[PDB]
Amino acid sequence: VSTSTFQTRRRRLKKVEEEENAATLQLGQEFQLKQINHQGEEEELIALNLSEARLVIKEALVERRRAFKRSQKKTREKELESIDVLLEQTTGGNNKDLKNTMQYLTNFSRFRDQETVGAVIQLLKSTGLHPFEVAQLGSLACDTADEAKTLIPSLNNKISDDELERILKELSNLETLY
Amino acid sequence: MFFIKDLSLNITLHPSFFGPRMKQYLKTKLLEEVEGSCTGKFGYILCVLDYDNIDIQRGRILPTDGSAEFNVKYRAVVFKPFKGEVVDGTVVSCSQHGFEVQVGPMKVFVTKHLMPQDLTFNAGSNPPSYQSSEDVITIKSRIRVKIEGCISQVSSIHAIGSIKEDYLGAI
Amino acid sequence: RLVKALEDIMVHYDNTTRNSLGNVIQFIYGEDGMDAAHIEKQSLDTIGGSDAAFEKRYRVDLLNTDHTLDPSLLESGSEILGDLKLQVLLDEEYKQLVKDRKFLREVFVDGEANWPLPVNIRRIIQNAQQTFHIDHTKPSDLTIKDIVLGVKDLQENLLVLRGKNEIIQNAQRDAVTLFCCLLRSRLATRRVLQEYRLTKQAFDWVLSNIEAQFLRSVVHPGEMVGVLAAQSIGEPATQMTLNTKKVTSGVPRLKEILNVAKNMKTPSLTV
Amino acid sequence: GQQYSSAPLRTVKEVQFGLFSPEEVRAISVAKIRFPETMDETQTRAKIGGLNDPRLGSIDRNLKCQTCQEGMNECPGHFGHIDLAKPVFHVGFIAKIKKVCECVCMHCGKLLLDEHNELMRQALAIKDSKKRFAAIWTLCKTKMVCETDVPSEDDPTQLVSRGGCGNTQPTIRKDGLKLVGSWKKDRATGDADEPELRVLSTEEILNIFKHISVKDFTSLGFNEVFSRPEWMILTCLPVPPPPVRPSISFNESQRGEDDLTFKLADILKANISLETLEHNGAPHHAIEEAESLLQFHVATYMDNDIAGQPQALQKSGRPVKSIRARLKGKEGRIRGNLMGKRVDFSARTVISGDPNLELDQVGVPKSIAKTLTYPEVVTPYNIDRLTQLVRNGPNEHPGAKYVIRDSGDRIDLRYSKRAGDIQLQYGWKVERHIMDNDPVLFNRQPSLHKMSMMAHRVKVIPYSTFRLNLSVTSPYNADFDGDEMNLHVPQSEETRAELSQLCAVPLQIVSPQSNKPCMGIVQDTLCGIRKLTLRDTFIELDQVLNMLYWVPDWDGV
Amino acid sequence: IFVYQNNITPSAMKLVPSIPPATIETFNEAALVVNITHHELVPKHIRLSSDEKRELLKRYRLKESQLPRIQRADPVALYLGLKRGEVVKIIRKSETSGRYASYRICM
Amino acid sequence: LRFGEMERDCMIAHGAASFLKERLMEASDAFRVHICGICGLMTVIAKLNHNQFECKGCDNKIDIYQIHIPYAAKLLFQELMAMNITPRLYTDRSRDF
Amino acid sequence: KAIPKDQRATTPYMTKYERARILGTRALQISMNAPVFVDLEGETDPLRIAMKELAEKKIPLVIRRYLPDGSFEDWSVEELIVDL
Amino acid sequence: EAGRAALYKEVYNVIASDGSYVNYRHMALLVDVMTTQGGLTSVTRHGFNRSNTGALMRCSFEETVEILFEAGASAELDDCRGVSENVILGQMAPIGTGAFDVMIDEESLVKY
DNA sequence: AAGTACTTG
RNA sequence: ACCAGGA
DNA sequence: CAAGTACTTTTTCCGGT
Ligand SMILES: Nc1ncnc2c1ncn2[C@@H]1O[C@H](COP(=O)(O)CP(=O)(O)OP(=O)(O)O)[C@@H](O)[C@H]1O
Ligand SMILES: [Mg+2]
Ligand SMILES: [Zn+2]
Ligand SMILES: [Zn+2]
Ligand SMILES: [Zn+2]
Repeated sequence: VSTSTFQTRRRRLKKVEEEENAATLQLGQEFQLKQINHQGEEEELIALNLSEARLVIKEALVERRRAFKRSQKKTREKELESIDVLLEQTTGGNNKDLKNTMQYLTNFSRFRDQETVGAVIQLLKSTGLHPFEVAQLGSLACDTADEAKTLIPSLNNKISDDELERILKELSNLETLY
Repeated sequence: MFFIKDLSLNITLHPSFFGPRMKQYLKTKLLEEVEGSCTGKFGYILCVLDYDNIDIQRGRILPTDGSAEFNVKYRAVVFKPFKGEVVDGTVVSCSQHGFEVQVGPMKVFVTKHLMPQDLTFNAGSNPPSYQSSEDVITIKSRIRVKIEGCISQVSSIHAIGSIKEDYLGAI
Repeated sequence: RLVKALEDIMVHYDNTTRNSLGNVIQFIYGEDGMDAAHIEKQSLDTIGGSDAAFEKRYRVDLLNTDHTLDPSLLESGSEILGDLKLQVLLDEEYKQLVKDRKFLREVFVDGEANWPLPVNIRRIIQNAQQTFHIDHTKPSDLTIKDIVLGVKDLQENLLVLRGKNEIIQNAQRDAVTLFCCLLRSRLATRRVLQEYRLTKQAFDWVLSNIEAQFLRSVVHPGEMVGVLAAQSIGEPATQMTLNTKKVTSGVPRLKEILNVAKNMKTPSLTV
Repeated sequence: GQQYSSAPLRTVKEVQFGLFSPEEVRAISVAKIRFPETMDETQTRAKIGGLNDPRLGSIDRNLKCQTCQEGMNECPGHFGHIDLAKPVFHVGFIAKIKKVCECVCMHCGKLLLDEHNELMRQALAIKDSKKRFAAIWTLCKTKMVCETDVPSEDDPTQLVSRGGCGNTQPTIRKDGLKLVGSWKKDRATGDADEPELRVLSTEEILNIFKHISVKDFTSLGFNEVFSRPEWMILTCLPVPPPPVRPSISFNESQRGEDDLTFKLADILKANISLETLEHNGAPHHAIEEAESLLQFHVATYMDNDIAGQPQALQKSGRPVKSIRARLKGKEGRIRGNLMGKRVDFSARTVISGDPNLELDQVGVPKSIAKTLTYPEVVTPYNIDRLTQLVRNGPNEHPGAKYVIRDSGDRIDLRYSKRAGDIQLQYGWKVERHIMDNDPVLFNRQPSLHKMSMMAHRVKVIPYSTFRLNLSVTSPYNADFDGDEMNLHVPQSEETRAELSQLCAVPLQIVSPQSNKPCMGIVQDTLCGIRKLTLRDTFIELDQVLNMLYWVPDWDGV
Repeated sequence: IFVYQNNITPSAMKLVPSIPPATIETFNEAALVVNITHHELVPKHIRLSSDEKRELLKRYRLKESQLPRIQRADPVALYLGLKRGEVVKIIRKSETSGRYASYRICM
Repeated sequence: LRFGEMERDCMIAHGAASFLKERLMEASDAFRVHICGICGLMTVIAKLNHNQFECKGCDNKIDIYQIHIPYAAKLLFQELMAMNITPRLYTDRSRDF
Repeated sequence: KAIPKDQRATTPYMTKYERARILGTRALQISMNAPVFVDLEGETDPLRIAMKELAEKKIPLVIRRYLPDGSFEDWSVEELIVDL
Repeated sequence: EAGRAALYKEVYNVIASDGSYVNYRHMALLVDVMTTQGGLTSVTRHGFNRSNTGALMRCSFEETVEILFEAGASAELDDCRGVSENVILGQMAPIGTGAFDVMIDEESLVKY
């Protein structure tokens, strides 16, 4: 038995077209902007930037330890060793996929703290750009608006080069050290 | 990318588990079945969110057998890569054919022919490398690859990527 | 054919009788919402006899020196004489008993009194009598209000349909109409006090029993009354064969009926 | 049993009927189905890559399936296909195929009447697909010309052009499997006298049908997804897998091919002739000869009991068994294999009444209890009871036949070397003998009653008969003149409850058929009751004490 | 209502639906001699308002299909001038309940 | 022993839904087919060993269920298909009412 | 659309079928080594354990009563009147 | 309405001719079934089996193949609400014991 | 065969 | 399969 | 508008050539 969604589409006999996924911001039928949360409400898609992502998983796994020890009642490389330890408690271990992902996130995260990631999220979530672009813009380190408009082609006409460059300059500022 | 997608999963508990550690065994069974898993549809279902508020709902008792079926509703952090997706990754392996790069849970492989011409395969090194007019890509190196296309397969998703285009390559 | 025709018919959780289309066959099962098992050929007394004899039975007039309940029937008897407020209740009682008589006489034109109905009231009274060791000499601890009002209340509790709205609440009244006609005839003030000679406790128990016995007597949603009817019509037709005016009679006439045979064998009028 | 599948298990919520589009047949198909030869790779016993397993199902029980790996009891057969050399009418649809032709223009595929006609727009209004098509056909049959211009929704002076095509429509009549029309004609105003008489080709009808508008056929009975009218004309024929047409395979080097397997080979043989005939120097009549031959076999495979006489009987004189006739009622799939079934845990013997049994019980012979079994799950409450039943074995009365491990495997207590060494674990099933007080469905046919099948309490007794209380005779309509009765044993706690709680004899006492009790005191008891309850009848102390002791609920008073 | 003695020509019968929203009814005098509604077997049929109907359907959670049907051509449907889709509440005497309320939708 | 129509009819009169199911299934027929979620037929080339599922002709290697039906129903369906009728079995419902 | 507990309109009593199905289900679970919510006062039969559990109204089951239009009323065994 | 009353009168007159008695409700149901559709729907293949119930259901009486053939041609969709369809599908029918569903409420389970 | 429903003259 | 039987 | 065809079914369960 596998995983179901919230996207209902009654596909009677009519199999295909399934039109290829791209950076024509044509993601899956599942990865549509107008996605629908279970409480009935239609909520916009959630794409995370590596770090906005890391902070979620960390938090979720930390809260899990809390609940696991509630039922059991009755510095980068130092951040990496500690994560492998939090995982050792809350995860299945057989889930090498998460450990692999956790190391990746820990290494490649651009913004260390929730305070920082907050400000990052504010800045980009005002551009009117599509969830994907916003996430890619948050996790890809670009200097020229061209670097960005080349790596994120979906942007190509959506924003002023100067305005995009203003954002890029303010991302470089928020960028935490190592 | 790296999305948060609301999802559900049907679990058929056996009558022996109809004790008060009900929600517990179900939430745990859900975590076993879903976390670390990978489908094509939603990609890598990496980590289940908000354990404390995982919705069990009522479970219908299946008729000629005793077992009950609950549609566990839940939210999770997923990873589906796409064609055109530009990803920052670390090199893993490196053959005369190209270099496979670890990007999160998945491996994106770069063909010798998807790389700029100047980059040549150097066999004579520990470990084997790719040498440019000024650049060097080997095992531990960090890269930026554009995903050219994906192959949804079993309990993974693998993909072919390029470092030919502008702003792509080593970092 | 009778089975294959009815099979899919059953009683859903709204007492409705529906086929696989949810199409309404009967609004309430068998027009009363009762299970055929919990029904007995009870007699509706009120129906017949002289208008004169009906007066002698159900009429209580505390305003007449002769037609009042004798103080040998109840303790109240003495202080009850000429109570204008109370005689209003007995006037409603008798006026409703007369309404009933006329109604029944429309429903059963020939005056057939014996009709199969739920709750054996006769038996409940009999049981109260041997249960409470009812002494047919000593006057009762019942008030007129104890009786008249008690029956009025008991009726409000004889629930067939439950919905909180006019349509259902009217359908409820309609479904219970004839049972109450019986209940009122059997539980009239004079009758309780003079005939049955019940104490307050005895009468209180007779009421709860009618109620409980009534509630059990209703059909259970899920009952496959399609196959039931099919077999209940069908089985007798099979023993009308298998065992040992001249109109087409028996098996071939039933054939004629179901088939909706246009060219029928013995067509006739009754002018 | 059958193996574990990771597929999510569901129930059928909806059955969506339709017609096989030729492209679907060719898609779903696991083989084509080129040879009329069954198998024997040139005598060499094994299946030919032509008919029955050119990837299909599986003949040899010791050979796993070619497409799915599974084999025999697991493998539902997989379909094949035969690309028919020329299209053919599907027997069942010749009816509709004609009425559809009668409704549409035999040249442009436009409906003979439309929204411009008042009686038509009225019939187009009908919501039911069957009644709508009915009302359409009766109106459109009589329109013998496809109208170019019809009088507009106002004046007859100024007429508006609807669809084109002037063409006269044929007076279609069926000549058994053939459709033949008679176009009115115009010649010097009158003529007919003597009109154009010609047979409508399957292919010509197919093409006209193909051109019928989505709006048009959806206005007719049809649906654009599951049943287009073009799908009533067979182009690609689906080949049912072995499970449907099993080779009743006697001995080793000896056949036993199913009726359908021959009937298909005929279709194959008939096709290869028609095919090679038109690829070769087509003698154009020898062509319409070999065509009609294939149209017949493809008709007589599905239905053989066709009106126009030819009964396509097997060379033995025995008619070929059509698929239609397999499904046709009382004995045959729907009525015989699905509406009723032959069942396991069923037992039947000669019945005889016992005054010493309780009403709700049923005397069951020891043999029948040692035969019939109940699967009881090893629980702590019964762990020790079950280990003794298992110890007793298949031959002692309170014994068991099998032990079923969680390890899916059945242990035969009758042969297993470990039949004593057996040590039950919780969660194992024990296939034990029927024991006293087990609920069982007991019945006597005909079965015109809710009452003719009642739940009884087992009572294992000696002697080969079913024993039953005399008062319980009436509901079943049994007597002891040589009547037999059936017993059915429930297999789970869920169904035991069903019996005990809903259909137990005491529950059935008062019948809803007639609002009266359907069981009473009969014969010896009834005749003897009158005799004893007399004013003349008096009992002396000696008898009187036994008379008392005999009532098991007696107060001792 | 147009009461005719013997017949109305298929000629004049074409004018019947010509003047809507107003409706016309053709009645053979010979049928009207006796009132059918007065007979032993004919119960009180009652025309429902769009509001009454909306209510009947809401209260029993029905689609118009699920409701028992009165024929448009029906003697009682004619006597009342039932229109397609109109519901009739039929009040009949019951040997079971005393009085049973049924409903029929027009056809 | 034949559990005939008449015998089914009493079980329905009783309302012994499970007991009827048992008779027709576990006590007699009962088979397990793999059906497709797109075209509701027994088309699935299920190699339940390798966990490979597939319904080529739908390219569906995912949306597949498994149902328990009397083996005679599996037959009926194949016989109806052989006769060109598609008896598509779906596990979801669209209609309502 | 699932009728809310305050608008429920079905029988407050437990239909003969409901009784039998709950008893059967519980007995099927008890037999499948499910946790028994009552004191087995020396009981070995799962139907008798089910009856016992039902008499003490300590059965964790909920009857979903489907209406003809599809909507349903959820009733707990604990709340249903057992006149049977 | 009169036709229904007459129909019962007439059906009842046959059952009571043998002498035997049948509770009203049964006959009332047969009579009401033949009635509802508008006129007199016969208890024959031209009557009830021609109504708009299930395809698999209707096919199970009289015109078996002919039914499944037209079901195919007009792309009929079986509700699967009929007893018949479930028996054919080997599923628990929505009859008595099948007229509802059973669920474990966790909250009440942890309560005990 | 018997009855009907459905075309065909 | 037809024939012969049983309640 | 009438006679004439093409249609369909006819209880349940349980040894031998
Ligand atoms: N052909 C048949 N079809 C169906 N049921 C039959 C049958 N023959 C007999 N029966 C069953 O058995 C009964 C007839 O028994 P028979 O052997 O003919 C002797 P009888 O003259 O009826 O005497 P008895 O019923 O007083 O004992 C029926 O009431 C019926 O249920
Ligand atoms: Mg006999
Ligand atoms: Zn296979
Ligand atoms: Zn044309
Ligand atoms: Zn498919």
